[PDB]
Amino acid sequence: EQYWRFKLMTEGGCNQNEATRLITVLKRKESINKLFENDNFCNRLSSYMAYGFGAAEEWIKKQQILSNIQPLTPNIFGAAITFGKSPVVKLLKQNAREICESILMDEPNLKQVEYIFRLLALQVQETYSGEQAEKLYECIRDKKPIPSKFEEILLPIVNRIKENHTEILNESKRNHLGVTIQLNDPYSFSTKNSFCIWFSNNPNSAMPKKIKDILEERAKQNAPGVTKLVYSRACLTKKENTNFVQWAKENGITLLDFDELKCQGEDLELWNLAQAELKAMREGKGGNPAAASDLVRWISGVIGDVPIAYVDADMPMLTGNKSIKSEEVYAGHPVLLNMGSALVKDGVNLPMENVAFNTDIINFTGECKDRSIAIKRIAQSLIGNYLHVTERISKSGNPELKRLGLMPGYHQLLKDCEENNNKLSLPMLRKALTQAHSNLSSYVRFIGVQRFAEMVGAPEDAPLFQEALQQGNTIVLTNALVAYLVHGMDNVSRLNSSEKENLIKKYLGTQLSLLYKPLVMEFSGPCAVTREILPLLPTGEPTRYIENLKQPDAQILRVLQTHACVAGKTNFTSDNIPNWITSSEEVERTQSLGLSWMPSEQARLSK
Ligand SMILES: O=c1ccn([C@@H]2O[C@H](COP(=O)(O)OP(=O)(O)O[C@H]3O[C@H](CO)[C@@H](O)[C@H](O)[C@H]3O)[C@@H](O)[C@H]2O)c(=O)[nH]1
Repeated sequence: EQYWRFKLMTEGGCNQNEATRLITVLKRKESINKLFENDNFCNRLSSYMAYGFGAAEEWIKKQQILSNIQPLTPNIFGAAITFGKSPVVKLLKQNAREICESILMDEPNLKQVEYIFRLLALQVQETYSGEQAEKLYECIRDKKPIPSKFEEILLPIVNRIKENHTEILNESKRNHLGVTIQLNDPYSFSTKNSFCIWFSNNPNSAMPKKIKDILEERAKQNAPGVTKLVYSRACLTKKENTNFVQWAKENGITLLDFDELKCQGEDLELWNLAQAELKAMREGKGGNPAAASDLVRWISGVIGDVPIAYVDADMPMLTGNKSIKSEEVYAGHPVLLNMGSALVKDGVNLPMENVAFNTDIINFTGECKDRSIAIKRIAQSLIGNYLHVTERISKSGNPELKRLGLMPGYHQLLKDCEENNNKLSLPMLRKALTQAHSNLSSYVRFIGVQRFAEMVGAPEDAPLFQEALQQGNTIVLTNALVAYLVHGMDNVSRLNSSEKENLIKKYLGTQLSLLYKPLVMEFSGPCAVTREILPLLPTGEPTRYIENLKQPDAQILRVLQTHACVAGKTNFTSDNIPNWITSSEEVERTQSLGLSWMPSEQARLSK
């Protein structure tokens, strides 16, 4: 969402408050971003904007479907893109072309020129301030010649843009998890050693047969390499543990009962947190076995000392002719996460590159000081999130956690804890939310009636729902919600109790899932790991995919792609995140999909 406001303020006639303002109302119809990839909403939105914000917000209201817009019938940047016959527009453009030729491997293409041109324009608009900048904006919009010494203010700017795309990132820009990403790939890895984790929520069945069949194949295919499986004795019955222990012995699987591990330092903090989840899972008090696996992943005694890849228990592999024959590979970092990128079109510019991180495959090198640094860096992040639950939720950039902070049920929960001198733990939060969503009244009481009003499509009935809530008029809540579900309340007068009740159970389950997911993933999972990696990213200008850079290792995304991820370093094949530089439409794998640790699928994993 970073890039939205820029466009609005640079092409859509917004300013600060209406630029934000728009988005706060532009999303009430997620995914603003289709609109922005064409500039046709922004052209129209600027025409309306010219007659005030109300004129624009009224047009988005009465509009049938957005992105369905077709033309009708001191903004130095933006003025620079409107009408480049102006002498200075022409001079930056030529420089862009020169820049491209000294930075690329082939004949620069339109979008590649547009990218470097807008880079010049925004830089020149940042180098100018005051009246002379007002002058320049007037000069470009009255198309007269380049002022004296404009080509000397422009040289340091051009040399910076050029240097940024030709000089290899220095080691300060390649610090990943406290370890420099080195371009000579000194760290060695195994394509055969692997471990996975499985904590069963069913004491009579240690692991599903389908997953068991997968590890049998993994252990068979990975020749004499280790195929380790981490589990918990305390989650099984004696009978089932003995069954499990023999199945692994019979299939060349190295079992590791993490309950017997004696740990020090962060290892012990992760171990205790993990046992706490499992104990809460066992006691039906909000624990999650995937959260357990997220933390156990990073325990040094669990990983082991020889190079080894973590993989999700159900991960498949390219065994066959087109696998990797060599047992050893190399990369530039001790801990390799799974990575990829999605390309977002940006009209006449180059598409933005959005990197994705995942922990479904983590390739570890052998024991060494560096791998220990990067591991400790992750374990500390995850342990911190568990120690400061409310603080992380409060600061979270996740949409569902922001809304959780505004919920009155959440505030009540906190009040209980602080008044009861208890700290809000993750399992407690998860448990509370689950109970809250077990019925519509508790649900509506937890989220504000305001919240319930906007979601159900009638913000003005918020006071009404409050009264129906206060006096047990739970009929209006049912119909208000069902009415928003099945379009209109004429149709809800054709449902009886049974069919209406089943509709509200589905809805409530879906709402609970939206919060649950991030209450595992943002604390111990891949989103929590992602948050620890983001500082390594620029934060200034977006990352565009440059295709023929003479020195590709000047862009941080190309350094990760080549030197610090598992791509091309394992036989395991994951589709949980896109491959590198995957097209936006190609990421439509998402259309053809509840995971095994979400409350529904975990409900059934035992029952
Ligand atoms: O009953 C269970 C269910 C899950 N798991 C663990 O959770 C992992 C992921 O299960 P999966 O069903 O594949 O869910 P995903 O959504 O694919 O999981 C993502 O989200 C999880 C929680 O953040 C992470 O731990 C995973 O690595 C990440 O791939 C498994 O491999 C196990 O290690 C258990 O241990 N017991």
